[PDB]
Amino acid sequence: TPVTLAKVIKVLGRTGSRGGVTQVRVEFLEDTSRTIVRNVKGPVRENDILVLMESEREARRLR
Amino acid sequence: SLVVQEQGSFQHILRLLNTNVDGNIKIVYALTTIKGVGRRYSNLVCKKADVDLHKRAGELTQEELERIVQIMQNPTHYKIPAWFLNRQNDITDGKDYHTLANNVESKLRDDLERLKKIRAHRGIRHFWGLRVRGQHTKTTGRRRA
Amino acid sequence: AQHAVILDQEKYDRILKEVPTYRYVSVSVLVDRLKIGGSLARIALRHLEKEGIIKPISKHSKQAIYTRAT
Amino acid sequence: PGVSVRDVAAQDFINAYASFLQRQGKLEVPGYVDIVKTSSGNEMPPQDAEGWFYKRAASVARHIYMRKQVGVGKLNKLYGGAKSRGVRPYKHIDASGSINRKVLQALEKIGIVEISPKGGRRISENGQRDLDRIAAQTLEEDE
Amino acid sequence: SKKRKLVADGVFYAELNEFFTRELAEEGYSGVEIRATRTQDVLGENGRRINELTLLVQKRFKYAPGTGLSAVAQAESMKFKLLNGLAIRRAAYGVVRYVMESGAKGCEVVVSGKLRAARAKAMKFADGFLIHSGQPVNDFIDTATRHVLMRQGVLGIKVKIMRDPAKSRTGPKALPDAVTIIE
Amino acid sequence: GRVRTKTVKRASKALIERYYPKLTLDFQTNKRLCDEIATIQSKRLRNKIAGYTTHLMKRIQKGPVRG
Amino acid sequence: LPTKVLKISTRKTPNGEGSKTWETYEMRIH
Amino acid sequence: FTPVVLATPIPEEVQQAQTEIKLFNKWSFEEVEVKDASLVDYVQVRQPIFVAHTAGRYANKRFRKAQCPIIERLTNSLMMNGRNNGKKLKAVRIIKHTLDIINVLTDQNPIQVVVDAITNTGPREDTTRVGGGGAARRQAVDVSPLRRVNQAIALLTIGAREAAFRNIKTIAETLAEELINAAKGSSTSYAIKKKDELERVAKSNR
Amino acid sequence: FSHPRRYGKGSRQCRVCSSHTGLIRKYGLNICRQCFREKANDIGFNKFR
Amino acid sequence: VQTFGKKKSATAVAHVKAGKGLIKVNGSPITLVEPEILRFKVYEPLLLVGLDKFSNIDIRVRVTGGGHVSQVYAIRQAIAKGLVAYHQKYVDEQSKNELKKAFTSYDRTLLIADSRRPEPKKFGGKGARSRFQKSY
RNA sequence: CUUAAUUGCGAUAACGAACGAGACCUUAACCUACUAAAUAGUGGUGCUAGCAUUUGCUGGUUAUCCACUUCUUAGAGGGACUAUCGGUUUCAAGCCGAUGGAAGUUUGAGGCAAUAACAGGUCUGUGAUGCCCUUAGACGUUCUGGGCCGCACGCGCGCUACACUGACGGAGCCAGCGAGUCUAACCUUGGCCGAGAGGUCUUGGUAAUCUUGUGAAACUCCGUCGUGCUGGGGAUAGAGCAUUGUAAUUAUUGCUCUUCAACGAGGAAUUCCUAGUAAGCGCAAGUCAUCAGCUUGCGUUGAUUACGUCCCUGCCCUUUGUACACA
Ligand SMILES: [Mg+2]
Ligand SMILES: [Mg+2]
Ligand SMILES: [Mg+2]
Ligand SMILES: [Mg+2]
Ligand SMILES: [Mg+2]
Ligand SMILES: [Mg+2]
Ligand SMILES: [Mg+2]
Ligand SMILES: [Mg+2]
Ligand SMILES: [Mg+2]
Ligand SMILES: [Mg+2]
Ligand SMILES: [Mg+2]
Ligand SMILES: [Mg+2]
Ligand SMILES: [Mg+2]
Ligand SMILES: [Zn+2]
Repeated sequence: TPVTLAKVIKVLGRTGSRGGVTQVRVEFLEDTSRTIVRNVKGPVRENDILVLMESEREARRLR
Repeated sequence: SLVVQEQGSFQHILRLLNTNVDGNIKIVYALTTIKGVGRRYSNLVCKKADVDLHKRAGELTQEELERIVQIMQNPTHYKIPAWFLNRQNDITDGKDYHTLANNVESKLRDDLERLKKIRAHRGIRHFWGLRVRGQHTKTTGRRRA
Repeated sequence: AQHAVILDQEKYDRILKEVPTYRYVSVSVLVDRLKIGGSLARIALRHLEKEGIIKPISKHSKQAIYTRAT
Repeated sequence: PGVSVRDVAAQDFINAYASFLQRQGKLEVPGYVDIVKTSSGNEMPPQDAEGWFYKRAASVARHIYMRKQVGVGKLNKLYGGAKSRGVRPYKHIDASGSINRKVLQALEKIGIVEISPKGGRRISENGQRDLDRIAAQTLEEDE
Repeated sequence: SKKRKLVADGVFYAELNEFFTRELAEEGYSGVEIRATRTQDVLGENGRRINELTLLVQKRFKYAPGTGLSAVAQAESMKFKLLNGLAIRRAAYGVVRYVMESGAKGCEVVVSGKLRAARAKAMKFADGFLIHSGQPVNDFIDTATRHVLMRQGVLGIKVKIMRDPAKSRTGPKALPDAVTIIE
Repeated sequence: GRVRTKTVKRASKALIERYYPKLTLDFQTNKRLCDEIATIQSKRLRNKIAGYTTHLMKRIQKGPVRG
Repeated sequence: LPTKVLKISTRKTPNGEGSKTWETYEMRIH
Repeated sequence: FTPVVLATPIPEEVQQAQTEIKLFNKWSFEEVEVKDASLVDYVQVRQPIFVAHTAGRYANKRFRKAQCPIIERLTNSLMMNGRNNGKKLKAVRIIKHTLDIINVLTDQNPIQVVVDAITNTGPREDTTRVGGGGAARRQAVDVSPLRRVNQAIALLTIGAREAAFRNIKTIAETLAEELINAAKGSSTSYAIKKKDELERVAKSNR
Repeated sequence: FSHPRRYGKGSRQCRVCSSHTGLIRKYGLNICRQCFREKANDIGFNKFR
Repeated sequence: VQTFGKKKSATAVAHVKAGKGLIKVNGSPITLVEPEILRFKVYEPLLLVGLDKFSNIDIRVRVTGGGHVSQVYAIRQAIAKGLVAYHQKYVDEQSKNELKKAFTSYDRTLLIADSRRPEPKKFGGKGARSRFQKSY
């Protein structure tokens, strides 16, 4: 069970047919030119903190 | 209590008048496992038969059950009031009785086969297998067997 | 009925040589380490409560909390 | 040291000082303790067999001391818990009233309480004695 | 008591009017207070109806020898007119012709039953400004409903009126919407 | 939601079509002004009839408005 | 004095059909 | 440690907990350290409660749900099963009951290892599913902050009573080595035996 | 031509109907509920909430 | 100088004045509490504040209504709304301002008369918002 | 765009309007304010009871004095306006935070309710009832007795649960909503007999006074039984004592002793639900001669989680097609 991080910036929108899954734009502290969107099952909003298990392979609009 | 020692003192499960009465459970609740005596009954009999019910019939002896096995084979004598027992006013000899043993249904089918013996509707229904006591046999007790 | 009647002096040594190395033992732990049942030993653990090498914590009801002397 | 029974709380005062009328010799029990249940809504008897009422009495003296008269009814309404009515719901059953009646005829049998004008049982001058007697001695034991 | 009493104030106050649009209707009844439409045939032949049943008010009700802006007056105002026989088309516009310029805001009259034996006529005749609804209707309306017993199929009226909130004659002075200032 | 009806607003515009001189620039100070110049039959209506005259004058300094 | 409302909760329909809708009338004394 | 009483009995073993080293009601409340970045600002600890029974207005709105102590929010994630929903005093008795059990093994101070036991607890990623209707295509999304507290503060009771049904051991007698297991990342717990399992769908779905 | 009918519902009859059905024996009015609400408001029984 | 303490149906008329010294709850003093678990709940109106010199207290509080829990809040608010009310027109102000500050940085329904009250039951339903199980 | 909304900003061959929603009305909260009382609640006095005893602990004083409006209750009114300042606006209409804070989902919960519908339900509510059927071996009314509850069975609202956050047992003892008796027997304190059921005896109460602090339950503190179907479970079943009632048999109902059946957390499905909510708990009132596992309400205890989307099921507004208008 490995290591790495990122964390929140600013909310945009919902997806999932049921409207549950939310993805939003967040950023990594070190080497701050780092940013791409990402879905998370739980609740987020402005300035929270992400938790994943891989480094960078993003998701998009869950049909 | 505490360390009670003893090597073979306790003839756990021990046949109290044709009843297998296992030992690890206390005596007031070991005779739950005896016919005709229930949770309350072995709280009276085993209390005025003067044996401290903090203990187990398993450990005890062949003795301190002996005077339980009489103070309720006829509780009518020493300090047992007149409704703690199944069959009051007997119904044929007036002499107040109690039904204990592999005999409870051998007396709970004594009258469950006497008004079942004289054309009384209150018996007919557990004869035909239905809930006699004016209960809605329509929605409930359907399978039951 | 399954195991533990009332007796066993057969390995009665574990009365005191029980409490350290896994700091915590209490009321039901009596039935844990392949020992007993719980009706002839529910009252057992104040033999060493009054003298020995153990340590007090609680006086609830439906509970117990104890580890050895430090 | 400035002591009132209304200065020590629940069973501190009653589950220990029952030792004292545990200790008043006169058996005074009409022959049915070990053989009753304290109320209609109960499936098995009290558990202190040759006792349970050497301790019940204090709860009577407990509520009577603190304010004015109580009576037969107002002490059937406490020990009547939720009844297993069978396969039907629970209820507030009513506690016993007969044991709660020589709760008093065997209560002045040591003399602690009195009776009331308004209909009831008011705490007695000797009652005020003993419960302020008993509560002033228990604290200089433990903290 | 007192609860079983102030009810009996009203529940005595009630059965009276069961006894009033039954016996004083043809004689022109409007409402206990005794409000009325016609008021002689209530007295009687100088005495025939005044006391024909005050003498029965006691020997039934436990006593002794000696002790158009309303709808309930307008829903029977001319309920006679039907069971006597006119057109149910223009007669109904007459009554809402009537009360409306009696300085009144709004009126509405419906007749329900078998005009011709079918799933039954229910036509409706309105005129004016009828606030409804909220609390300002309890203040500003009267509505009555009287079963009309003609020989083939019962019918039934539901008249409604409304008080001009301007010339209110009691309570609020206008609609709770009210807005006005000067230039 | 939080969005007042037209009788809150059509009145509020009829206030200040001839009454440009008057008013204050906020609520408490001003709300015994509104028991003042209409036959408002609700303590709670003129209560909120100032909650809409709030910003008619709070942005009197950021541009006169409709009608 | 404290006022006591007299409440009569009766179901809104003469027959036994519809949704099971009740309604409480009040009598308010003083 | 300000040793005073007034005209009523104050055993001063009480006027001691907070104008001293202000700790728990009985546990050192300051060496309180989080073991993960997954959950800071989202577990509350410090400021403390004396009793985990602040009956405040903390669920009135959206995300005030976690500005009350994790001590509190787990109070609530336990008292359920219908039989004991409501009935909050059967819960907070036991939390300050077995909070003692944690200062036993290797003492390590209970609440230090509590947020050490939200290390391995909730999920790193569960995998929500896509609309469809069929094979249940669930494309993996990583976890949000508040559901590795909230459903971590729930994935600690989702199946934690299945080891108290017709068996012997009491409720409070449990969590310390579920606590350390979640602090140790064990092989036997629930909250980590089932986050790893919430990610048997782990690195497959990207 | 008569036998004991002292108590019960055969005893009490509606004021407006003698309808033994739907009795409300509250506040000493003794009318049925079909029956009451028709004659409701005139007793000062109104609806507020 | 008197107040109320209200959580629910339980309102604790809170006597306070420079009186006698006792900590009463309808009955007996701080002696008789007996949650003995939440016993510590009324233990936050005078611990982040001055700890004592209250042999001149009027800490009589009668919680008639509510329940065991309903009335534990009712007396610590009874103290709150009555202890802070002592230094309002009787004694200095910049310790009321400067220890009701110590209340509100920890506030747990002290001078907040709790707005939260129950909801009426709606017919055709188990309780207020719940309904009967839908039959088709 | 936006709102709970044809609610509004805006756009505009529309303009200005009325109904509906909203406003309005009831209630649960707060006012240390004016107006307030042995029918409410608290200190206090001529004084009285008990522990310590230089004055406090806890009271008692139903025609013993003195006080108070903080509690209660509630007359007149005040107060919330999203007020103020941020986050995002577009020009706003506004939505997500924050402080104030008694009070931020329209403050919470309701009452009302437009234009029209539908062979919808009720003639088993109406002395509301058209017309028919019936009207002396009556379908009318009554008296006697039985039946609506009858069980190889399916189903719907439910109650008691499967037990160690449990059961038994002392015991601490917390409500609120509410009803109650004159040609009379309703609410029963409090006595006293009783094992309880209940008996009996007074007594207060037409009711902020008495029942009633409805001394409720879950609860809970202290103990107890260590996981079988065991007491969890109380079903079926036998014996005995009562209470209603001309009349309890097919147990009306209760209390006591023996009985001790599944059921070991429930398949396909399916419901209800967002805050003092769900859920648990018991309490009143309706029913009531009697009888709750029902109903309407009530407070005690009080979470989890979302403060979002059309994926399903439905509904509303546009566009479009029609050979439907009985739609
Ligand atoms: Mg209990
Ligand atoms: Mg049972
Ligand atoms: Mg409206
Ligand atoms: Mg009839
Ligand atoms: Mg279905
Ligand atoms: Mg079907
Ligand atoms: Mg129809
Ligand atoms: Mg039927
Ligand atoms: Mg079924
Ligand atoms: Mg009686
Ligand atoms: Mg049984
Ligand atoms: Mg029913
Ligand atoms: Mg859809
Ligand atoms: Zn009728």
